[PDB]
Amino acid sequence: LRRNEQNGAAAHVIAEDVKLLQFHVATMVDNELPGLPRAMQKSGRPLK
Amino acid sequence: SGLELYAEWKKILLSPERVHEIFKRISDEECFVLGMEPR
Amino acid sequence: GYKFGVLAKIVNYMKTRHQRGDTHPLTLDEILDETQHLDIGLKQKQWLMTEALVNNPKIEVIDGKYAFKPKYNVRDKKALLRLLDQHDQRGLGGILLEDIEEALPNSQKAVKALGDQILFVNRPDKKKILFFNDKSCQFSVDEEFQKLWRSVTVDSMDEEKIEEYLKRQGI
Amino acid sequence: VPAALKRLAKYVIRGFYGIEHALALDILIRNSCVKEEDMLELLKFDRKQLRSVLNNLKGDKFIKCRMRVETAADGKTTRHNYYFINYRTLVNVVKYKLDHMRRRIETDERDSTNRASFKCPVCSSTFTDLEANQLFDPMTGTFRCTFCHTEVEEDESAMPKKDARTLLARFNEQIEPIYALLRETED
Ligand SMILES: [Zn+2]
Repeated sequence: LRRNEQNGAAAHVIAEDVKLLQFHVATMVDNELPGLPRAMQKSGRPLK
Repeated sequence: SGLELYAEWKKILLSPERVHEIFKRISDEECFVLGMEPR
Repeated sequence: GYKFGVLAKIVNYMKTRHQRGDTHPLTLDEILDETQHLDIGLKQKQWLMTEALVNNPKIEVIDGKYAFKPKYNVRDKKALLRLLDQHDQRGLGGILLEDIEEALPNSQKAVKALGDQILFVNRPDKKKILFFNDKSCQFSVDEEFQKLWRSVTVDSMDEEKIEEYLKRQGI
Repeated sequence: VPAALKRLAKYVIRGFYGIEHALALDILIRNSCVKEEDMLELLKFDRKQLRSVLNNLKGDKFIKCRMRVETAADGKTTRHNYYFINYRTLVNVVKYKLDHMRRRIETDERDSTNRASFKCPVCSSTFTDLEANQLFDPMTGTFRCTFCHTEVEEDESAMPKKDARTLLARFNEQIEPIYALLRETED
């Protein structure tokens, strides 16, 4: 995201990147969010 | 809708920074009214 | 189907003539003899003459005999530059480099002769779009300045906070 | 619509903004009210690239956007977008890019001083004069990090600061003419 903002990347690129960043942060805080995908550990086991 | 906010009066996405700036603009006295200790 | 690919073939023959370089317009019946269209019915030819020949923009009509318009396609680099200037003035937009290439021999040399006056933009299909430069106003932008620009985001700034910043800074 | 406002908008947009966006501002100048689809047709650019530029423009609120609903003859639902430039919004937004440009430069130099002078190669990190002199032992007679056991030189810090100072002066000269245009606008 920092590099995209530095380069002035596409607004939709930055929007999707911010969406993924928000997803990652919220998932780290809580992996049992209602009606949202679960973050696996590349082996099918949901992260704690 | 999931983990994103939409403000509809027409309807636009509400980025976190907007809420951050609004909360910063909020004064300390209003925190007591809202039942949140400012300090 | 019937009576469509034949028209397409005639139009392609016209392009082949233009790769030949025969500016002199030709008779439609002679074109049919060259393209082996005698078998086709006469009524379809008459319908083509009345409607399709006029609709086709590339085709032109002179002294009762049909041929391409030598004015439509670019012939000299100076005229290309003038056309670009007129298009910029009237908001037409740029023209496709593939069409300009088939129009004009050595179009790439023409663009090299243009140099700075002509601005070319790449396209995913590799087609090149050309825009005239503005002589009246010339400005230079440096990369560091553009970066210092780029970081700052007004979208972060809330409109009321905008008018508030002016009022705060006492002006 | 006095010509002075148009002159300000043209000069600022042409000198201190992007060419691809200036292309759209040209359409905005040509017509006060344009359909979004008509803006697309005039622009002759891909929808995705145009929408990226439009999202940037929406964020900066350079041009105000409104939504209008009308019933077509066919009766199928249709959504119609209108974008039009507002001088009052544009003037403040532009002035705002301009103003924060300076706050950035001031913060950069505040940071240059903030950086610590002492730096030690074996350590590979910046060190406070505080930590350095504490690490120093009176019996040994020389200051020197306790941990790495090599001398510390501060000359390396000086160089980049001097380079930045030169850049700032060039920025001032380049930004010197637009202020007169701004003054003509306030007139
Ligand atoms: Zn050390």
